[PDB]
Amino acid sequence: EGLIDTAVKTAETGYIQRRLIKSMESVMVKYDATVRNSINQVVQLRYGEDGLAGESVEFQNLATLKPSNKAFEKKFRFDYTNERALRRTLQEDLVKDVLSNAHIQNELEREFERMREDREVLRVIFPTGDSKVVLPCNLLRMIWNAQKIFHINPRLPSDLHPIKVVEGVKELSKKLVIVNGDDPLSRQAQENATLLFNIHLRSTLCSRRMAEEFRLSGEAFDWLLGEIESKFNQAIAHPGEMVGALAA
Amino acid sequence: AGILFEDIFDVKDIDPEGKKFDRVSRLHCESESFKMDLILDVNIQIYPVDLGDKFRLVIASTLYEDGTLDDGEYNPTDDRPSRADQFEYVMYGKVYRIEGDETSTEAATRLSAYVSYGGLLMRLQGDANNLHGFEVDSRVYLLMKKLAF
Amino acid sequence: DDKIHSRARGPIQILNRQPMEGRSRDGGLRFGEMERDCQIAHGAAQFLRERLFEASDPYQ
Amino acid sequence: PYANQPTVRITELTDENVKFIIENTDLAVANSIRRVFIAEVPIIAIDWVQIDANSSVLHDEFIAHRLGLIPLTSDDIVDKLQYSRDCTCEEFCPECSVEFTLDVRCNEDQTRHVTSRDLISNSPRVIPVTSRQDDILIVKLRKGQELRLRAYAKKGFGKEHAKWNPTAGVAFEYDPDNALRHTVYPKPEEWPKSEYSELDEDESQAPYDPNGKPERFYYNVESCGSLRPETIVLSALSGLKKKLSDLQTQLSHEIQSD
Amino acid sequence: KRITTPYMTKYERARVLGTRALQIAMCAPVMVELEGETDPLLIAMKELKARKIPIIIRRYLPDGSYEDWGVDELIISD
Amino acid sequence: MNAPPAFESFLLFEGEKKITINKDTKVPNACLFTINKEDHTLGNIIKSQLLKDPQVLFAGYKVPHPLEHKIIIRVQTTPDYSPQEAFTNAITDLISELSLLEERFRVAIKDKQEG
Amino acid sequence: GATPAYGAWSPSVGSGMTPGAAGFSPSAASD
Amino acid sequence: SKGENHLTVTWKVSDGIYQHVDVRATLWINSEEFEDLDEIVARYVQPMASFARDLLNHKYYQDCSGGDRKKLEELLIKTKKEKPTFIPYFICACKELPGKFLLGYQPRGKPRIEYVTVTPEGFRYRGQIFPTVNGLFRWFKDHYQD
Amino acid sequence: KFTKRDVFLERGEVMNLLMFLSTWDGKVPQPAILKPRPLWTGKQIFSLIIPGHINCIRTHSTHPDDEDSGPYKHISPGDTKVVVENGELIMGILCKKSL
RNA sequence: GGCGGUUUUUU
Ligand SMILES: [Zn+2]
Repeated sequence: EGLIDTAVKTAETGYIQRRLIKSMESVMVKYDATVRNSINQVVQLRYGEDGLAGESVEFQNLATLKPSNKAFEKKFRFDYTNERALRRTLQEDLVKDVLSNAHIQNELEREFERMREDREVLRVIFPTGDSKVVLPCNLLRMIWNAQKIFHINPRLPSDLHPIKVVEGVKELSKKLVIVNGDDPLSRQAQENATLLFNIHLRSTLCSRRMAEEFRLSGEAFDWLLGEIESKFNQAIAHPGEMVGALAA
Repeated sequence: AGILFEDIFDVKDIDPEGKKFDRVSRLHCESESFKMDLILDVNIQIYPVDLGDKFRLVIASTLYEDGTLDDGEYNPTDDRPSRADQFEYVMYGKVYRIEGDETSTEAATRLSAYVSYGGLLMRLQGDANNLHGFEVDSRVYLLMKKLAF
Repeated sequence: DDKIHSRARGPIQILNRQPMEGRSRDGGLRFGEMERDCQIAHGAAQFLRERLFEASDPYQ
Repeated sequence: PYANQPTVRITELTDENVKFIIENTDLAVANSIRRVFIAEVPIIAIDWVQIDANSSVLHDEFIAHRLGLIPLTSDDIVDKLQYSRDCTCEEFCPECSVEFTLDVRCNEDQTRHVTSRDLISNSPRVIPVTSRQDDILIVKLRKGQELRLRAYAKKGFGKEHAKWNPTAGVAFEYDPDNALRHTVYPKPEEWPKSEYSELDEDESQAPYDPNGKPERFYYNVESCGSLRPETIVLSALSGLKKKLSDLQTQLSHEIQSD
Repeated sequence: KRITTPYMTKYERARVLGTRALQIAMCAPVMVELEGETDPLLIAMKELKARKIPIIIRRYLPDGSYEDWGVDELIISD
Repeated sequence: MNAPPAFESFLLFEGEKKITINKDTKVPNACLFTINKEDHTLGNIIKSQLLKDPQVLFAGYKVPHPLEHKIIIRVQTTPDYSPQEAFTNAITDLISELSLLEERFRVAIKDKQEG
Repeated sequence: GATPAYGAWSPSVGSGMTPGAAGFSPSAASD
Repeated sequence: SKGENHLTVTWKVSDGIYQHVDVRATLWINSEEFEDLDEIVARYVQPMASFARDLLNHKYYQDCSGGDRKKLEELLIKTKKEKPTFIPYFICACKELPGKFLLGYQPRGKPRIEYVTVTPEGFRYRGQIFPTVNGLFRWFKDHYQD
Repeated sequence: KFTKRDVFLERGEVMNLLMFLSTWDGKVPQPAILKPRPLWTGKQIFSLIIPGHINCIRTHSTHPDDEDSGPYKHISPGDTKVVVENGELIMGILCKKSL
């Protein structure tokens, strides 16, 4: 029985694969960053609904997904009121700043509102609560490499102001582009394409997390941002790739 | 000096969960002064040990008395003094974890240093006072000699 | 020894001026449609054309 | 920072095999001497056959193969003859080769057994193992068949071909009682005791010895018939020494040129 | 007003290396000092690293337009 | 059809050198000796002899490929001791040891033969 | 070749900082 | 000897330091040189070499053993403490960098080296070409305070 | 079997294995057991094979799931939980899950 | 300078 099954499988899968390849042997990514067939008919505005190659993608987890409201609040809020904990994490030249300056407090409140919004988006997007998702850069491994390189020593108070992390993440999101163009439609498409990745990036690099679990320094965080942007640009799909034959 | 730690320990239990390998076993030892737990993995073959045995364990950052901080490389052709001359079992590892009971307000009061001697693991749990010379990512030595008492 | 075979512009057929077939007739290996699809996936159009034209049956 | 002082003790000396023990040596040197016994050992053997008429039933190359496998004594001829490759003449000169002739023909009704005895050698000492036990059967001929050929045997070693392999079966054993633990027995009680095991019948294997080096290498060299066993040992030691001497000379020239 | 990606795709890089190696094999003036090599492919790779290949790539778009990039203008991947 | 002959495992070819020396640049006092047309017989013993020598920090032989008749012996001694002389002394002491062993074996055999 | 460009090389200028005071020698006339 | 057609002219940059120039080291000229090859020198190479050698007319020029950077560096870092009020400057020629001249001085309390290039029109310093040879040296003494 | 915790090598074996390493820096690592005799470890020798400063964690096949919850999380009795840091094997045995 | 078919084998 096993031998007969193997023979029929080898006889049918051959014709199946032949048809699958002849159906899409012409599809390819054009220089306009869009998948089209031989008739220039758009099949995907962006390859894989993202515009990224399937080689530089690894499995990761969405930290802000399936949390308990209270757990999420206490973990992604960065309390700027517990002066004892603020001294324990940051340095004295930053605790007084985060206490006095109210602009920083408003910025962190706005960041938490944006974090809550992204969590709701993930919940309405990924029903059933599935944290395992494929994304380009493995931010956890990158943070680990940065720690092991710069010798962070998670124990001493780090020197990284939350405003610095917030502005760095914002600048990094502005840099990573897929749909080049200041047009309203261009910006809308760019945001919709890199939505999940930016959500995951923000969820990983958070003020409270970066100040509690990672303890990265300024130079370490700068190197982390550089590495992330470089890896994302490298994972960008190369125009002129027979995505059709690859999928077949 | 470089003596990151030095203390006498006594053996009280070996491989409580059954001996897994054939040349290595767990040494659940307890201090005598500092009151500290020790979960060391030694080579039972070349350096056999039984229950009730006491050994003077000295975790150091270098084997030289003057303390020159060696770069870290196998150089047997060395006539310099060595602290290993009065120890029977020496191993070179790198502390890979330092857990502690920290909180969000008051500092930690109890630490636990996990070091790996190229395969053999040793956990040294105790107070957060005598474990100041232990830092993550750092080479250390074991240096243990059995006491005749 | 009964299976080893090579080629470097050996004999050509009469109908379609392409290499022969078979080790005895001193023929070349067949570049199957599956190999064509593999090369397409790689994206080596130059190599693909060289295999299906240059080292197959050049003609004007 | 120098070599060691090895000792030797023979336990059995016979005309077919020799058992000895080498003490105060290294495992690498012991294994090297063993491999030299098995391969690099000069010895004579048929190598260049010329058949003029073979009406036997076997093949024409079958005869040459069998003639090459037939041994030939070379107790005091291999040290005198030179390699035909390094010869300074043309054609197999008697100074670097021995000649053999075979001319048989089955006339009677009974089948013939062309054995090694038919190999009439031109030299007196270089002859197949038939001095002092039947002979090596080459082929069988029936009435009306024949075989005429002449062969030349040269000097060679096992590294070239198995015909120049004098040592039939070299048995080499070190540390009978698994003391150094070079072999871990999952169940020592299930393994027998070695022939040279000094351990009693109660204990399965000797205990562990950390500061223990491999010593006391027992060899049992069994000669095929060409060279005597002690002769094989001496020739192997001489060959290994010559290889080391040539390597040292080449190294000195290379150092001087640089 | 060029909108194509500023990186060199692997296909373009491989084709440019092969073409430059062929031009070099046909006896052509190099654009870099040779340290002591004779393989035209290696010379083309060195020229790419030095950013001196006298070639501009004409990338066509689906509409029909085309953008001309320069090996020394766009960033190289590898 | 492509089987190599049987003499290319020991006989030297016109142009090939028996032994070649190459100084390494990664660490001081390190030399690799490439020997052509040899096997483990003429390599394991030299490695063991070099190990016995205390001034040799490192000594190990390898075969780049079984089909290829060639070995590489990397040696590294103290800065006040060169690998060339290390190799020379190793081979010399090994030759002396083999000669002594041969003499002892010969006398043992001549004694065993009715003595 | 072993005789490449020399004058075509772009003379790179170095940068630096030195909040120093003015206390050097004056200037001379061109005559 | 590198290729064909073109020609190489070797001239003296100063006392010891020479320089080669290949004509299309790249030196551009007119096409009439084929009739009187004397012009490539009588109008470019010789005037450029004379401009380069004009430094010999000033006593502030020296050899420094073929323009040893280490010698100038040690001298400059020693004189800073031997005679702070009399810090000298030097102009030398390098043997490992034809067509250039090392102008050694102390911009600040740190070591640094600077070079000046010669051109057909004259010299080149800080990216500006000068038609004369003395104009650049007179402009340096005034604009070296940057 | 080479990356197990009970794997010890002598200087001779270590220096012989180092011969087959095309990316060896040329320096011999400090043995995991200096006295009473220099004994390297299988994991210590394999660390030199990992290029660069790679960081990763993996689980071994015969890894009991009821271990991370209880104690001995970062110190597995069965030598599981491969934790490579700075391109150096520390804990755990290699298998298909890691290679 | 040579063809079509069938069969048998191998991954
Ligand atoms: Zn002869």
